[PDB]
Amino acid sequence: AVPSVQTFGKKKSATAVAHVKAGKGLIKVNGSPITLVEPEILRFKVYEPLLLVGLDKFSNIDIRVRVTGGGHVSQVYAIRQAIAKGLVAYHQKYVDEQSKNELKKAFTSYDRTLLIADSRRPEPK
Amino acid sequence: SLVVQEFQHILRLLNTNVDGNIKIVYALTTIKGVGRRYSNLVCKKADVDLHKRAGELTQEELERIVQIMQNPTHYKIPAWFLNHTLANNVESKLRDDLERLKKI
Amino acid sequence: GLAEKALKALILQCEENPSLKNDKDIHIIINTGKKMGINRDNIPRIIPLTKYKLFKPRDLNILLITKDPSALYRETLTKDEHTSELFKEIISVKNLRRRFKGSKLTQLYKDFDLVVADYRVHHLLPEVLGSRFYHGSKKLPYMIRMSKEVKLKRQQMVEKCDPIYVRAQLRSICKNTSYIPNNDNCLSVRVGYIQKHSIPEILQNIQDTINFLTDKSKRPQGGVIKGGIISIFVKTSNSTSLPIYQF
Amino acid sequence: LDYVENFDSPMQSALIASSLDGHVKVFDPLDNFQVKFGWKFSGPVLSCAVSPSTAQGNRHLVAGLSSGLLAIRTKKKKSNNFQRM
Amino acid sequence: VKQHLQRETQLKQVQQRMDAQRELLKKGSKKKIVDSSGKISFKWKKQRKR
Amino acid sequence: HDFAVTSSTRVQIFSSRTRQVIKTFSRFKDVVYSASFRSDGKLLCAGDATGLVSVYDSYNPRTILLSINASTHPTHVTKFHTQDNKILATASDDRVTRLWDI
Amino acid sequence: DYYQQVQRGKQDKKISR
Amino acid sequence: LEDIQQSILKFVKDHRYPGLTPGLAPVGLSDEEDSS
Amino acid sequence: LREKAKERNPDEYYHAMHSRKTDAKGLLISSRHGDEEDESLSMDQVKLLK
RNA sequence: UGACGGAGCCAGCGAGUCUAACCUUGGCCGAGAGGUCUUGGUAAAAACUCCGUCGGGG
Repeated sequence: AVPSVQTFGKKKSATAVAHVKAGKGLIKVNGSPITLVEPEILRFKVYEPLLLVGLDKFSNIDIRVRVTGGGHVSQVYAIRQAIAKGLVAYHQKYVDEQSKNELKKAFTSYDRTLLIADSRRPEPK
Repeated sequence: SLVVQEFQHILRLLNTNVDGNIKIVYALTTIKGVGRRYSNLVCKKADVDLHKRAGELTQEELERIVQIMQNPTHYKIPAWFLNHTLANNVESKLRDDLERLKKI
Repeated sequence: GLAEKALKALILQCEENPSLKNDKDIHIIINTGKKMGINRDNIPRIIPLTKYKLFKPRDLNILLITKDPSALYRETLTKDEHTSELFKEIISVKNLRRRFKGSKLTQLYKDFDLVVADYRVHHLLPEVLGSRFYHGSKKLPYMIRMSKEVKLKRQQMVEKCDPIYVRAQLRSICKNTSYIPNNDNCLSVRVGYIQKHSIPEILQNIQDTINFLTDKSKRPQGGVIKGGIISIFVKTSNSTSLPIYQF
Repeated sequence: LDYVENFDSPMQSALIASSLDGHVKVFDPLDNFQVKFGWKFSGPVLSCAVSPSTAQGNRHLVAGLSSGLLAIRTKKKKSNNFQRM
Repeated sequence: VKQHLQRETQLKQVQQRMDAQRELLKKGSKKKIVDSSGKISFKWKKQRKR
Repeated sequence: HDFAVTSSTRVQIFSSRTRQVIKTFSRFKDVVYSASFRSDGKLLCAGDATGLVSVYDSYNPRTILLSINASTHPTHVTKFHTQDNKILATASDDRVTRLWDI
Repeated sequence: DYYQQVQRGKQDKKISR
Repeated sequence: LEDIQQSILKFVKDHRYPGLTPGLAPVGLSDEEDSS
Repeated sequence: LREKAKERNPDEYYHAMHSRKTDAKGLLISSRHGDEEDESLSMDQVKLLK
């Protein structure tokens, strides 16, 4: 078999499915490498978890994300949510609990919205 | 200790005055009517630099360009380079017809 | 004698009537004996004229519709000194669709004079072109082979272009005229402008066209008249019929 | 007038000048500013410039002439089973 | 007779390609060589089968 | 790897790799006199003859970054400093040389 | 005096039918 | 029979678009070369 | 069908979920083969069939 | 508070054998009704990102 884990990410009407499995350290998004994200200013908005926790933890696994729906900004936000959740779920199942918990501390102390979405539901007064 | 060169203001061409401190193609577009690609083709038919301002381009090539732009059929130029009664009747008719309906 | 007298009469009456003065072209309506078989596509087959040219690429406004990438096509055709003065506009099909609609489409119909399409998008053309361009056979789009290449089965085709070839194609397609295959015995062919030439040129054109149409060889493009030609009428767009060669 | 220093050369410092005759002449400040070379461009030569000291590519010498003429003169510049075996 | 010959030739070539694909199934250490004309062939490692 | 050359109403950035004109500054209304790069690479200044200098970045003719109106006489020479890099110095036919701080 | 003639011929054909 | 015995004893088209063979223009050398 | 889709109750567990598979877009998938076994051959029966 | 020309890239509702003009030039067939051919003119994803160009109205 091969270790693998699937996770999801959502802004408004965008869906991001990420499969993280063991391998050689390569990230792809929607059939393209991660270094071709098209809004082109928000590429670092996609790079956020990679540089927050470093490049070794990514250097030993393969990530494959595919996104549909939404628009430009919502698709960038769905990508980064799926990547972060997939990383921490892999580190829990196939790597150890301490590394998982320290990743959650890093991700949360930067930006909680890498992990848990905030669905902007109305509020009637 | 002297150096020496090789100027004129707004010039007139076919009842139209054209300035000097802009490039030749925009000069020929300020000529009334003709287009940018036509000006490009006239300039590169005259075989000149396209960046020169109209203060340059001395009178012999100037008259050459005027001759080409005035006689295009001698220079193989392609043809894509050239450039109440019933209201009163219906008012009266519809008025008096619907007036008759209004009376009846 | 009868044909020449008919041309004099139509030219005079064309000068007389106002709408006759507004339409400026000449067609001949030929009626054959038997019916043609080929169901009417919109691929204008052109007929070779051997004596007098009719129009020039130096006279007609030209649009060229290429394939999707369009980059090497437009840069080569605009750059390489044989076609820079030729095409009024180069456009792609995705650009045409994403650019023109409705009133803009009729603006194109009233603006351009002759459109030529890449033969592998000629079939896909009519929806994007509109219901206006396909009215009769005035502004019917032609096909031109872009690259002088051939495609074999299970074989990749190389993309290319050459301006000498496309220029020779356009010069032929302007030197001679065209027709359209039908199913009735009554077909048309536009022959000549009312002023760009005279009566001997027109009569010679008539003879060369009827000869090529009754010719048995070149049957992919010339052998299409079935049976003896019954009669040949002449008209403009707003005149009546004038008869020639009743039997 | 132009001056270049500590570059890939048998001559450490090159002081070059340009003098309205085509003549561009190159001196060195170590042998008391004697001429070491000189080119001739036809028209009256106005400006000259040699490429800077850290060029590390093909070096250039540019002379601009009152006839409207730029003159550029440039010094130019198997398998893994088998390898493991 | 000419048609007979053409049909038999086409069947011989079909059976040759089929037998090549059958040989790629048994055992051994195949090496997938590409002829620089662009056509695939296979070459087995020099080892005595038993 | 690049060198600017002045002309009449024209500055041209040429390249050392292929010796072809890479860029053109031609937004001048009169005869431009001096086109000198900064000592840091990024920003070049061009003194015109109407009387103003125009300082904007190389590799971007679109963005006039700053326009210093000097004396109404033509400014011939416009230099940047060598040690410091925020002080420009320009002369003119006004027979004065002014040190601007950009 | 030929265009009117052929127009009259067409009209006589139709009214004769 | 000679050709058949030998065998025994041993233009423009497109395969996917049909209309090219009617719709092509008969290119001519005169208006290919000459300058009008 | 829309009222069923409303009242689905997303905790239902039938045992056939270990044999059926659902397309990632959302529709069902179905073997055009009828059986449960004829999805793809094995090497021995490929050898026989060749 | 831009316009022009290429390139790139992103949605959600929508699904009844039902979805769609007009007049006109003439030819041929038909006893008609009409059929068919022909000709001409009038009506119904964007913003976004990148690169190149430009610099007061009939």
